[PDB]
Amino acid sequence: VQLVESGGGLVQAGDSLRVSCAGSGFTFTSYGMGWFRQAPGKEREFVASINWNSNTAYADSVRGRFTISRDNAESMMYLQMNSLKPEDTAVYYCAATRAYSKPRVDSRHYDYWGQGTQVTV
Amino acid sequence: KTVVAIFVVVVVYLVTGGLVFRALEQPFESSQKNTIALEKAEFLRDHVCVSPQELETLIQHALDADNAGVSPIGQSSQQSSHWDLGSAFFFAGTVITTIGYGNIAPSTEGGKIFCILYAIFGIPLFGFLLAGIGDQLGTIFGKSIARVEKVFVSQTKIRVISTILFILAGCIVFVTIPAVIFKYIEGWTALESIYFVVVTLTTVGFGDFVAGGNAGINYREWYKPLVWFWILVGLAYFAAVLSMIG
Amino acid sequence: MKTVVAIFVVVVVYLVTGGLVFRALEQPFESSQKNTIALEKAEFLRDHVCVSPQELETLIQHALDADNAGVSPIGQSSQQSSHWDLGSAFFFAGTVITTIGYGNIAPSTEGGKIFCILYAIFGIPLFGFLLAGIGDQLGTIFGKSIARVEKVRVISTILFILAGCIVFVTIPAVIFKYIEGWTALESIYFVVVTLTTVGFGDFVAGGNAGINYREWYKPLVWFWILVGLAYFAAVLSMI
Ligand SMILES: [K+]
Ligand SMILES: [K+]
Ligand SMILES: [K+]
Ligand SMILES: [K+]
Repeated sequence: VQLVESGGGLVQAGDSLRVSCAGSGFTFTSYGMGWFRQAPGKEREFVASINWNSNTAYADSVRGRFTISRDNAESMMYLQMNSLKPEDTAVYYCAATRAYSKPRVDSRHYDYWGQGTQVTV
Repeated sequence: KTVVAIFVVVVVYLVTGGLVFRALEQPFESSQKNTIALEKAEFLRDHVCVSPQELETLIQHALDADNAGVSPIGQSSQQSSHWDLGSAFFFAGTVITTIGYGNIAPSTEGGKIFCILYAIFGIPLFGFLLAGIGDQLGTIFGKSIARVEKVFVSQTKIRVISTILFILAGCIVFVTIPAVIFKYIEGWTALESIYFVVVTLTTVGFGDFVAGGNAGINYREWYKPLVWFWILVGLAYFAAVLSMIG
Repeated sequence: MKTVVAIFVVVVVYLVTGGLVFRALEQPFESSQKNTIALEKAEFLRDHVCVSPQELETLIQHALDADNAGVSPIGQSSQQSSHWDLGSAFFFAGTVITTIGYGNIAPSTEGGKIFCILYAIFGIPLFGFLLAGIGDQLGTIFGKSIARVEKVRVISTILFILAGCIVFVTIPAVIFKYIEGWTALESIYFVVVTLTTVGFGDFVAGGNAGINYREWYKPLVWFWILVGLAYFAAVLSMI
């Protein structure tokens, strides 16, 4: 029922920062969750996604720099953002899908959503 | 000059179909080709202890197991069997119904010899059950629509509405409701669930989405044979409609 | 209502019996393959300390994601997207209307899945009209041949089925055995799996990406499927 993000900070260009998303009120292992972002003046964009286990999928703009992961034993999801560019400063929202088979990339498939966390580069 | 005309229509339908499928899948294939090449380069960059040849050997070894029927994802020891009583019943059902998913196919020479004789004698055996159900159900439907026709714009028109009603009920009981069940159990999207039911009930069976084992999670032994019973009653319901029409 | 139920019991018994035979034939191979891949993954992590066990699974899943889409993760290809070109998409369209569905190359996009549902719903009955039309014109030729024999019936019927097993089953299997490089069993297995519209996809005609195929080969195979599917339909109707 509820998604909570934590880790929004201010960072220099070309630096690394990791943000977290914790699920509560639902079976964490049965939901495939992912990350999204929205820079001022721009529409919502896809960032990263993961299935119930270890299958990840990224946007062409963040592959090789961003790393989505999950620790089902701790009911959490982490997004390690490396070499952050000034084009990555956006409100990062974490969302979840009842369809866990593959890492979903379309925002239409994600059912539950987070409040967002401001990462500024 | 009638079968040849149909042949031309079919060839045109394949050329037209080929043009549409090309435009729908060419950009995704190009993007996936670029993506996998980048993922392999980034894996070697992140893991300095792995040589580029050692990476290819691991990939080919995973594909060798995947093609044989064993998924290389997760703990294979903890995973269930694809040839136990429940899964081999669904494999047998997959052969006689001509669906042929091709996900868990025979690899042994003995398994290939028995599969030829199992399809040659099993496909007509299933056809006798499928026709028998359809003819018994067509009699029930014929009696129900004759009772409706006795009460009643056009005698032909009243039979078309009944035909539409049978298709609509079948599309809810055997198409809509099962797709909702697969969407939650397998974890597929709403589009993938309908796509699966259509591919299955039309005996196409691509194998890209399979009712059981489409994850490294432990599926119940009674779930997979129950899906074949849905296939049996679904294939048989539409056979009674076509027998009533003919 | 005690005749269709008897057939149902025979069919269920046939599936349980079939399941017992297939289990005994494939259980030792599956067990050996499960042990093999588990050992290869454990040895990869032992040889490569810098790789975590989760990072290994993600790489495998990523390679399988590309492999299932049609792109082989071994080495590197090029803009040669010969899996969705005019020639390969024509055979995929045939794969759908004939209900064979090899599934070696299938739609991944949402649009491709929406068009595939409407293509099968309107294409499978369209192909059925051609398949019945060929079979009825073919059945008339059969009737005229068997009436000529009767003028001079079960033996004649058996002879007409044995002729189909040579022209459409034996001869094509010999051609595939040399061209593709399959064993004698694999060739018969392919022809049986194809003509019975099962189409597993484990053996595909013109699917070996490493063979320089001649232009007259792939469309000739689809002509064989078309003329073979009508002759095989008469065998299954007789049985
Ligand atoms: K079929
Ligand atoms: K099939
Ligand atoms: K198939
Ligand atoms: K298949």
